[PDB]
Formats: sequence, structure tokens, C-alpha cells
Amino acid sequence: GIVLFVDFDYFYAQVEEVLNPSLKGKPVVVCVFSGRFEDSGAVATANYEARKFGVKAGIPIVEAKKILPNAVYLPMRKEVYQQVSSRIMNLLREYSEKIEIASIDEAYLDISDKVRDYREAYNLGLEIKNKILEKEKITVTVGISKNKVFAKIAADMAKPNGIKVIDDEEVKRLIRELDIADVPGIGNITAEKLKKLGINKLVDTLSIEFDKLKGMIGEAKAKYLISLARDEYNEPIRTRVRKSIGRIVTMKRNSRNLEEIKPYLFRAIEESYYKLDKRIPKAIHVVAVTEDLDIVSRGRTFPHGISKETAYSESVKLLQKILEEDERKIRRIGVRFSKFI
DNA sequence: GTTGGATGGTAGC
DNA sequence: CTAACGCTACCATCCAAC
Ligand SMILES: Nc1nc2c(ncn2[C@H]2C[C@H](O)[C@@H](COP(=O)(O)OP(=O)(O)OP(=O)(O)O)O2)c(=O)[nH]1
Ligand SMILES: [Ca+2]
Ligand SMILES: [Ca+2]
Ligand SMILES: [Ca+2]
Repeated sequence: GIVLFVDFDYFYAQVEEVLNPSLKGKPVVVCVFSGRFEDSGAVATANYEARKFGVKAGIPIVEAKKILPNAVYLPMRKEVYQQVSSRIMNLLREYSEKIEIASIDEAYLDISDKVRDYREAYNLGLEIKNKILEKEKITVTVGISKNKVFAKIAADMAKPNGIKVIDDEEVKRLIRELDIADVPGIGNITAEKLKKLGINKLVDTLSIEFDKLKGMIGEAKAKYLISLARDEYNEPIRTRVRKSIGRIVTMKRNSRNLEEIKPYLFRAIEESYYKLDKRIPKAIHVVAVTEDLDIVSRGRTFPHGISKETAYSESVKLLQKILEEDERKIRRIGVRFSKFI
């Protein structure tokens, strides 16, 4: 079983250079404006020229404009990007029919049946790299290893424009040496209790017991981490099916005025039912984000699929239900559908 | 003495 | 208006219905 993995490089940004090569070699920042006020909102992504200064995805657009006044600030075009993804995802079907679209820029492959050893695998990722580059002008990063995790890890090591094989032997090696907070599945919070026990190596896990660990990080995590440490771990490729569909909007000013929030909410519902396209959901959750940016929500689940009209009326209740229990002014509000038939 | 649902915690794009 | 998008997936916890 050989698992190759691909993660496109500074994606949305790289796409924009493709369209506007006069940007090439000059820091670019891809923005999710929010119409609150001029330059309100956050950064989706930015290229490596920009990242050198500290402008990562996440940071507020006003921080970036502080840091990089003379850069190119661009409004995110998810739809344009989704196209370059889609196409690039169809190429990858030429190489393997066992393909698991992870994100918009990431897909795993099972090439195990297409090649025989990591050397032939290497050669594939190399052609795969050239395939995409010739047809879409996008550099990517290929990460190869025996299973999904380490593949995603082997790429995260090669980024950008890299290609990296992690073979059985190098795998023994990382379990011992790889810094725990670099494992896919580990955020800062979990990466913070891990030092609290002593587990800094992906293998350290094995020097602690079984329980207290889980009593600190949870059941799935213990049975995730320990398996990798004991290298028994193996996660299979499957085609992923979208389980939820949302839309959420920031309001021009914070409110508790139901007649003020309503039109914003009805926006989300409309654009949701389009983003649905034929999927009939049985569950709705109205999610609002509050002033202190704590995100809070209320949902309902129907024994049957919901019509557009149903969710119009049901969402209102839910918003009321939210107004009943949190007395804080709402800042962003949207809706979320799940449990499709 | 589970199964699911309602809310939220964490982690990654 | 005065900083913090928008999106998805998965697990942990808690309380009722069975
Ligand atoms: N709105 C928004 N978009 C994001 C966020 N994180 C990532 N994206 C978008 C922009 C990225 O190009 C794309 C994939 O995320 P990545 O982790 O791959 O960042 P990126 O690929 O641009 O860096 P790069 O490929 O790794 O060297 O999705 C985020 O927090 N918010
Ligand atoms: Ca990625
Ligand atoms: Ca990427
Ligand atoms: Ca981490």
C-alpha cells in the first residue's frame, strides 16, 4: 500500500499570479473583506513573498495593510479558484481511481496498485507535478509514504514546490524524532497538555500509560496517537461526502434587533439552498457569532427533509431561541444544513 | 444502560 | 464603522427517550 498526497502551493495566491503574472515576484495578499468598514475582515492566504513579513492566513486585513502597505490586496474569488481546483482534481483521476479529495487544494491517492516501490512512486509524483504545471501553471507539493498521515507529513516537510518520500525506515525515525505538535490532528491546546505530561515526541506517548492520557486529550486522540507511535495505525482512502452546507454573514453593525438581523439571515438561507443543489437536508442550525466572538448556536432536526419555506420559518424561531438565552449583541449570523437524504 | 440530539471544543482549510 | 472571514469535519459532554 503506497499513499501519495498532493497539496497545491500558496493556492489562491498562486492562482492569482497565474491570472496576473505582473504580480509574480511581488507580495500578494488574498482578502476576505466583510463590508463592515473599509478593510474589515481577514486574510485567506498570501504568497511566500508576503509571508516572509508575517502576513499569514488568518490575521486581520488591517494588520497586513499596516505591515505591507505597498502590496497587492485582492478580493477572494472562491468560485474562480474552485474551477482551477476542479480541473486539477480531474487530472489526478488519470493517475488513480482511489482518490480522496480532502480540501480545495489537497487530495490523497492510493497509487499502491499503479507502482511497486517508493522509487516508482517518486517518479510518479514527478510526472504528476509536471502534468499540473504544463496544464494549469500551478506548482504543487507531493508527499509520499505508506499511509495518509505520514504522506501529509512528508509534504508539510517539502513545501513549497517539493516532493518527498518517507519510507518505512524514515518512518521508524520520525516516531522517535518528529516534534509532537507537527502531527496532523494536533492544535496548540492539545500541543500544550502534551508538554504537560512529557510527550514531546510522537513516541513519548508510549512512556506514559493509557488512561490519564485520554483523560487529558480524549479517546479518539489516544487511539489515534498511540497507534502511530506503535506504527500499527492505518487509515484508508475513501471518497468523501459533504455532510454539511453553510453560509454566514457579518452584519454592518452589531445588534439584538430581530428585525435588523432578519434580512442578513435570509441571505444565508437563500445562498445555502443554492449551495445545496438537490440535497434535501433534515436538519438546520442557526449559528450566530457574538460581540466577544464566542460562537453560539441552536438547531432543530426534522424526521423529514426541509423545504426552503420551512427553514425560513424555523430559523426565525431558532434565532429567537438564541436571543432568549444569550443576552449579548450578535455580530455575525448565518445558517447551516446537515443530515441529507 | 445504549442511541440520538442538542450545543460546543478543537483542528485545518 | 474603528481587530478577529468564512467554511467544514470530527469528538466530548450532557440529558431524554427508550
Ligand atoms: N478564508 C480562508 N481561506 C483559507 C484559510 N486557510 C486556507 N485558506 C484557503 C487559502 C489557501 O490557499 C487554501 C489552502 O490552505 P493552505 O493551508 O494550503 O494555505 P496555502 O496553500 O495557500 O499555503 P501553501 O500551499 O501551503 O504553501 O485555502 C483560512 O483560514 N481562511
Ligand atoms: Ca493543505
Ligand atoms: Ca496548500
Ligand atoms: Ca500543530
